[PDB]
Amino acid sequence: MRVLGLNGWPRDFHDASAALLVDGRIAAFAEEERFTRKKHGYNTAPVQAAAFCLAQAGLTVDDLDAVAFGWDLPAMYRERLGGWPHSDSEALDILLPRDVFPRRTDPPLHFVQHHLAHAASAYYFSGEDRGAVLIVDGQGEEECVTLAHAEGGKITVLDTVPGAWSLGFFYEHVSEYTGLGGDNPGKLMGLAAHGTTVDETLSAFAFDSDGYRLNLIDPQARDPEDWDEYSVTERAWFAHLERIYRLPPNEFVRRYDPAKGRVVRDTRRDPYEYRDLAATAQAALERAVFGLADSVLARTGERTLFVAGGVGLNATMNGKLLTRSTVDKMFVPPVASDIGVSLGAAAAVAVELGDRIAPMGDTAAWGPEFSPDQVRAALDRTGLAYREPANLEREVAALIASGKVVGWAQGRGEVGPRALGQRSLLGSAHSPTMRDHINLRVKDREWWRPFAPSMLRSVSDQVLEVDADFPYIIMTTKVRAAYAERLPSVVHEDWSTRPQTVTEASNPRYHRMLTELGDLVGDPVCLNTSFNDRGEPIVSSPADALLTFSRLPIDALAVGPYLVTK
Ligand SMILES: Nc1ncnc2c1ncn2[C@@H]1O[C@H](COP(=O)(O)OP(=O)(O)O)[C@@H](O)[C@H]1O
Ligand SMILES: [Fe+2]
Ligand SMILES: [K+]
Repeated sequence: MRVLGLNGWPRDFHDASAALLVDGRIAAFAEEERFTRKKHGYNTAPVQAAAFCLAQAGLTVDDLDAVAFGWDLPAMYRERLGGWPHSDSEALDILLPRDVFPRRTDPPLHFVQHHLAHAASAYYFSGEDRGAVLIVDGQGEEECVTLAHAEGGKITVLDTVPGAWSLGFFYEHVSEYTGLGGDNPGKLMGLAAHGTTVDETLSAFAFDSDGYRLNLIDPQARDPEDWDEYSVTERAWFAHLERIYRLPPNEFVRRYDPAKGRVVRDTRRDPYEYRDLAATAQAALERAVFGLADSVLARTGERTLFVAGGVGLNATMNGKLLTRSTVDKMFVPPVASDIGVSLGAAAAVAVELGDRIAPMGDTAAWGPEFSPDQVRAALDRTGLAYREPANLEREVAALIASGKVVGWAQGRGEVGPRALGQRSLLGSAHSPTMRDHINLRVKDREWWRPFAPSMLRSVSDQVLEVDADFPYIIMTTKVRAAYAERLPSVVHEDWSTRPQTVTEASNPRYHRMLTELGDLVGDPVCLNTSFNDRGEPIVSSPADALLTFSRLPIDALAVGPYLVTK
């Protein structure tokens, strides 16, 4: 079967994406924001992402066996907005506008339950027969947590928790409160490391062996003027935090900066001041999730754990789950946030149709790639001089080894929040100054933010103390003694890191580059941070990369077979 999964709706949505499964395999997969250049893919069908998928696969909607959506959208409309007004054709006309997607007839349209869709994106691509499923996000249609069982093709829901007790929402509001912003929980995760946990209950959570209990909010509490309990949980949390925490909300500040020539946003306080509140929001989250994980594992008698939902992006929480006593094996897909429920809905549908879903295979390079001719066009358009180095990987490794920062734009763009060697900014893992250089001089961002290393899987074994695939930078782990002090820019004081392991299969060109680096600095390890400027998505097109390369003091840009310097 050919199944096009979708996420993103014009009204009140985020992280639109489109994913194409063809006979179990991922033909194409991309996030709308990469094409629009507007962060987060807000309020829209994944028009361009879907456009790209069909084009990649060489298909029209008429070649499609099914279009799947990653929410029970008609059900949300019935429940929260009093009426699902559309016909499956009027639905498809909004999701796949007729002027971009011409069709002889509507394909079958499936709505897949939101958490099932998350669960699908973890299970069917993990490469494991069975396990415990733990879905933890902001909020699907009603629930905010799902504990389910994955066995022989089937996912079976055991229990759920209602939206008012969301831990995604909880985390977000703390994120907002700190001045970090609700749309930057990752930054909060990052800040935590610098904090000191005081009272992990925050005077709200009561923890137990199965999870948590939230006496601050009525669990059946619900918003009349909406279709999720965000605004509800917001008032409750914000009111609570100001009672118990020594600082009031950080407020955002809108002023005209005569140096920028714009009205820019800023925060009244330095968000670093809330590091204690951050350290504590993190600890609360870990403690709640440790309980849920334990619960769903013991009920399924499983020992492989599947995690998905926005909270599954907490690489710090993931790492601690991993080392947990109750966990032997664990899979969290790179697309654990909503961007994944396209892929998830498609999989759930493909499986119903008798398809067999193939494992991701330690890669997420499912977006757009570009011909050397196409790249050449983008360069020739700019009039910059460039080279076609005989051995791009060797020269690229030499630049990195010497402490220069290199823009790396190669192959199919990677899907998800984290760059994985398709669209990366690369630098020395070995440099004691690289971190402050990239954070402060290169990206103009907070000094306290961390960086993640890319290493050959073939030496993962000796660098990290867990001989396991870490393909997505979505799980923290500890480096071994021998490497703790060698990799100053990618290993915390803690000795923890968020690694990407690389295989020759997943990325021949990059694997080849790290290898060359090895011969230069001894370890085939490097710094690997997202390729973009403060307020943009990771770059997608060669034009996208030139543009960004233009306003960053990077040293060189390896885009396609071409090297460009400064
Ligand atoms: N690093 C992180 N740590 C903890 N929570 C996170 C992190 N990244 C994202 N989240 C949570 O993901 C939630 C949203 O999950 P997602 O499934 O993408 O959307 P929705 O809940 O709308 O379906 C947010 O409320 C946010 O708190
Ligand atoms: Fe979700
Ligand atoms: K273990």
